[PDB]
Amino acid sequence: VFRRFVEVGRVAYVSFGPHAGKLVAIVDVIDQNRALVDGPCTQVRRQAMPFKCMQLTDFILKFPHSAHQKYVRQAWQKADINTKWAATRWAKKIEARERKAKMTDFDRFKVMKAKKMRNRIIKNEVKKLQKAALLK
Amino acid sequence: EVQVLVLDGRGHLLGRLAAIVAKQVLLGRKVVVVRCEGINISGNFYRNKLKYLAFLRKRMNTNPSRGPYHFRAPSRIFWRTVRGMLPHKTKRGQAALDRLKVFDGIPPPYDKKKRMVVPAALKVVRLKPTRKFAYLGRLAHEVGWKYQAVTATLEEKRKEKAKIHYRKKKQLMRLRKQAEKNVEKKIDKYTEVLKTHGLLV
Amino acid sequence: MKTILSNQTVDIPENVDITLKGRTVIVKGPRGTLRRDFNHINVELSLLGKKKKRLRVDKWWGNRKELATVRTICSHVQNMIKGVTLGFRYKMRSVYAHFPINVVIQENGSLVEIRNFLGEKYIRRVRMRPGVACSVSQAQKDELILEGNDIELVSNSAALIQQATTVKNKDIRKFLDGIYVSEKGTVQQA
Amino acid sequence: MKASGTLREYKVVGRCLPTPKCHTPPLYRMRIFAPNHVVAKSRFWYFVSQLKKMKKSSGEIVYCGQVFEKSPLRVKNFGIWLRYDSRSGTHNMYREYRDLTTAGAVTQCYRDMGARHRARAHSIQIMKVEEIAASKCRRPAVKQFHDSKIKFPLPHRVLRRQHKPRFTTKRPNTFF
RNA sequence: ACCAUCUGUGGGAUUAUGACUGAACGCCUCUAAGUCAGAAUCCCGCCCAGGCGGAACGAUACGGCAGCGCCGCGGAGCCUCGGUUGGCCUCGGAUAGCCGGUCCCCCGCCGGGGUCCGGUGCGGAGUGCCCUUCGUCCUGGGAAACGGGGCGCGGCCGGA
RNA sequence: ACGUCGCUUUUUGAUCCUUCGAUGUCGGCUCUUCCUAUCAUUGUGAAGCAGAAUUCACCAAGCGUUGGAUUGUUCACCCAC
RNA sequence: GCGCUGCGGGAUGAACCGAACGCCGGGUUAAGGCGCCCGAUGCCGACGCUCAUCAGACCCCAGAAAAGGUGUUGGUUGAUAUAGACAGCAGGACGGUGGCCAUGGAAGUCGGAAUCCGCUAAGGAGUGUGUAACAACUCACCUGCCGAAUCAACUAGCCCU
RNA sequence: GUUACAGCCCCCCCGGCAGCAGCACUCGCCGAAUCCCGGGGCCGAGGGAGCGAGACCCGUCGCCGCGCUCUCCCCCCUGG
Ligand SMILES: COc1ccc(C[C@H]2NC[C@H](O)[C@H]2OC(C)=O)cc1
Ligand SMILES: [K+]
Ligand SMILES: [Mg+2]
Ligand SMILES: [Mg+2]
Ligand SMILES: [Mg+2]
Ligand SMILES: [Mg+2]
Ligand SMILES: [Mg+2]
Ligand SMILES: [Mg+2]
Ligand SMILES: [Mg+2]
Ligand SMILES: [Mg+2]
Ligand SMILES: [Mg+2]
Ligand SMILES: [Mg+2]
Ligand SMILES: [Mg+2]
Ligand SMILES: [Mg+2]
Ligand SMILES: [Mg+2]
Ligand SMILES: [Mg+2]
Ligand SMILES: [Mg+2]
Ligand SMILES: [Mg+2]
Ligand SMILES: [Mg+2]
Ligand SMILES: [Mg+2]
Ligand SMILES: [Mg+2]
Ligand SMILES: [Mg+2]
Ligand SMILES: [Mg+2]
Ligand SMILES: [Mg+2]
Ligand SMILES: [Mg+2]
Ligand SMILES: [Mg+2]
Ligand SMILES: [Mg+2]
Ligand SMILES: [Mg+2]
Ligand SMILES: [Mg+2]
Ligand SMILES: [Mg+2]
Ligand SMILES: [Mg+2]
Ligand SMILES: [Mg+2]
Ligand SMILES: [Mg+2]
Ligand SMILES: [Mg+2]
Ligand SMILES: [Mg+2]
Repeated sequence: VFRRFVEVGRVAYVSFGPHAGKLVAIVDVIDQNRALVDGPCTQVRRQAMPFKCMQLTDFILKFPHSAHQKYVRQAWQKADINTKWAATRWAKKIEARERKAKMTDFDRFKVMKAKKMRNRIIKNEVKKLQKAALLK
Repeated sequence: EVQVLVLDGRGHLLGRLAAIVAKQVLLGRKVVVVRCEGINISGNFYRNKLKYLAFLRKRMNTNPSRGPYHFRAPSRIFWRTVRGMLPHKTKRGQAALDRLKVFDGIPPPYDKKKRMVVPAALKVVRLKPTRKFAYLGRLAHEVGWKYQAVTATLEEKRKEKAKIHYRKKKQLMRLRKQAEKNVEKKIDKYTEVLKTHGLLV
Repeated sequence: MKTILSNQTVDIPENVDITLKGRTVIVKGPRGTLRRDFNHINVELSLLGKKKKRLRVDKWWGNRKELATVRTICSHVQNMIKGVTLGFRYKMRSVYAHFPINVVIQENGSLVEIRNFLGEKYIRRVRMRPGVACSVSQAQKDELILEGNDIELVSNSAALIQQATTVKNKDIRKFLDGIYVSEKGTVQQA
Repeated sequence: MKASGTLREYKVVGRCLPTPKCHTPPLYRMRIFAPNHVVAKSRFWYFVSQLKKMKKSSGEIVYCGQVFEKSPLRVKNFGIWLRYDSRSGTHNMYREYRDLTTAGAVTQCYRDMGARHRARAHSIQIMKVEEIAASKCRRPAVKQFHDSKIKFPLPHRVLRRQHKPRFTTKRPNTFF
């Protein structure tokens, strides 16, 4: 039933802590609680990091365990995780949250005017589909 | 936040939920707890049944009519748990206690309202999967609660009505997704504004 | 400690179909269908292979106790595979010193009436578990044949009969009277 | 001693004060795991007073410097030899830990002794700490991580942000 | 007045214990997960009382021009208690999993099941959604014209 | 058995903290409730348990535990059920 | 130190822990705490240990021992093992000799001492059942099938009796 | 089995070059080797400080740190 496994090369998204919001690659497993992570292209140096702050992604890199950061960086750039991650809905949901928290007072006014109008265009078309289905 | 906080009791731990509820009613915040029969208690059933039977043994010897009142209904058991967590011998505590309503099953008008959960008291969150737990409904039924079968019959009726309401919502939502695709050209520019500020993905 | 991984795999005969609905195991065979629910055990069940099927039970990070259920589930599944292919046949023998134990089967193997146990005028009405058929052996006297697909139902039905014929207030080392399970086997022989 | 926070490996060098009998007393080097250097020096005098007839009054801390990990980025299996006082008698144990550092493994040992044996820090004497090869590891709890291709999921992830929000209409998911 | 006479009761979960299936521990094992039988005990029923606890139903003040009820969100003014400063109109629930959408079979324009397709750090998202307040005038495009607003009217259906 | 670890406050001691501008003393009688370290009765396990009887142990205090001679008696002892 | 002394904590309390006191504001602490009563963890606290059908839960302090557990978790000392262990399923378990004394009986198996040798894969001066003594079964020991770890004793944490 | 179609470790080279308790949040003690700026809270006790003269509406006073003029040029901007 499981689909995402902790393994050498698995790319994880850091949820909280000093490196919150960054991707890392699992280089080695220390024990049941900690793993040796290394984000060379994401500005996270090699260090121990608990599994409690890691969210597994659907990305696996191919490098042997405890390899030097050079080989982790080569595999990271070879698969080009940075652009692939940005194309995912996971990252898009993240950036949407940043934009929403970044809305100025003027932006909130502009979004509301758009909501007063778009939801209203959708409402009429819903009512039309109500009536069309009723006759049919 | 809401004026009246309606909490589904199912899947929640009795003491954890009582602590959260007791604080809220002390801070104003009228609270309504429903499905008190669905409340869980940590530890195997027989241990918890022993605990409540030991509660039944506590009666004033000279006059049990004045002694502790053992309430059998899951609602009243939870209500008594909350009262233990309040200064109920002061006007402040009594006023706080009046702000709490407890119900077995979901009576009208709360059956047609959105019910909120408390993840800090949810059994799936607070208990390891290998620990035994007890259902307040079964525990109450075995200490003298008479209406386990009636509540179960009325809850099944309510669940039948709520599915018809949900099928209607899924039909309405399928139509609203259809509506957006039809008028996408007329709402394109408004969609971009929402996408620009993260209101849509 | 907590072991990282512990798995046991059970084979599946070509004539048996197993489907999984989460931790619910549905086993279908020539003799019928058996369903078991394993929601009380936190394990991962997977089906492997296409030409020949294979069920695997996975347990990650379990303690000594959680580790023990891995073989328990596998044994239960193998019993279900046995039930739908060959079935279960629990043979009971009636032992009596003086008073013969008279067993009459009613409601097509669903009710077993036991008479003259120890000379008592009390008739024992023992109701078989659903899906379990009791019959009186024709080859050999004083023998009952319990047949069913679920080892647990067939064996519990035999247990109900065995504890029905219980000697009380007497030295049970003597007074070895009752109906006892003598043989555990299968309706079909492989 | 109180095993406060994470421990630090201190190299403490000491000697007796020069006397007319001995103008050049020998120097003694000890590895001390203490929260700070003040505790490290105090533990040094406790140990050399038991091994030699050397006290703080007649002795001298020649050097006390922290020993940094020489491979903090490499996971290592550490074997620790220790003796501690239980409620009835004294026992020598050998324990294995995996850690990025020698001092973090020693700190794990103090937590483990506190957990599995209710052993306070003051009752524990660490004798020998050294990195051991994987083939020389004895404890199955450590040996199971010696897999070139180790794979495991994270099942039943429990919600930790249980009060943000405190009330919600969504029941939390544990399968991620 | 046992100094006459009549009447005194049914369930449930279970204890001890005995077991089933079954690992731990290739065997074994009543136990670890799961399951069964089980008693003057326990809990309830029967029975006694009936909450600063409810329910349903009846009748509701006349020769005085009186008392009252209901409507007309009828007209004001009075005394008195104050809190609050948008709404959410709802699947069931799972958690070693879940959610949504379709092409076929059977329950009878339903619903269920089997495929298939998507989503899943939940975006068909409560970290959410809805609504929105300065008013008006002139005036042009959009959107709408299947339109809004009226204890305006009457009727019907659903909800115990 | 030799040893040895405990529990109870149903005996007696030890102590003298409370009460000497006063807490009515023994026993019975009457009456209620409670404890279990269970005599009986319900369910059971064990025996040097064939049956009957008996003994040991478990769940268990729901229910019951009487009529008299002598004695102020508590306590004893006997008669009888 | 109390008495002669309030105050914070220990629910409560003459003596404990902190601290001793004019009437106040702000700041900070001690001992002690921060689920709710009840100020403060509403930290995405760290690492384990523990399931109790009498769990446990904070100086004084307000309940328990010897003894035991194949519960579980560590740790110590040994032993066997890919020349095949452990478990399970099967065969052998021999001759001197019925070793000596003693005993009515004592032939491995009532008792006390000796406890050795051709014969192999092994077989003992026998781990038990058994006989008046025998016999017989059986055990260690060893072999066939099997194919990775396993066995024994002890120790101390929580829990249980 | 020992680099191959991956890598790991150790020893030799002033091993080099950035950088340096990193601004890649891996792991410290510090400031005569330390300065600047900002925000919240609570407060405003006192009341003849005058060596100056004959103090006259009036103690803008003491200590401390500064700036301009009684020297003269030059530059920039809108006499300052
Ligand atoms: C030897 O038996 C007795 C001795 C003395 C007392 C009386 C005392 N008991 C408690 C009081 O101090 C006093 O009561 C009164 C009212 O004086 C009773 C029995
Ligand atoms: K007196
Ligand atoms: Mg009662
Ligand atoms: Mg009652
Ligand atoms: Mg008998
Ligand atoms: Mg029998
Ligand atoms: Mg260890
Ligand atoms: Mg909230
Ligand atoms: Mg009468
Ligand atoms: Mg029953
Ligand atoms: Mg069995
Ligand atoms: Mg049992
Ligand atoms: Mg039962
Ligand atoms: Mg107002
Ligand atoms: Mg004795
Ligand atoms: Mg006295
Ligand atoms: Mg008096
Ligand atoms: Mg008096
Ligand atoms: Mg009196
Ligand atoms: Mg008398
Ligand atoms: Mg007892
Ligand atoms: Mg009684
Ligand atoms: Mg007399
Ligand atoms: Mg005095
Ligand atoms: Mg004094
Ligand atoms: Mg004092
Ligand atoms: Mg105090
Ligand atoms: Mg106290
Ligand atoms: Mg203050
Ligand atoms: Mg403190
Ligand atoms: Mg407190
Ligand atoms: Mg608080
Ligand atoms: Mg132990
Ligand atoms: Mg105990
Ligand atoms: Mg002033």
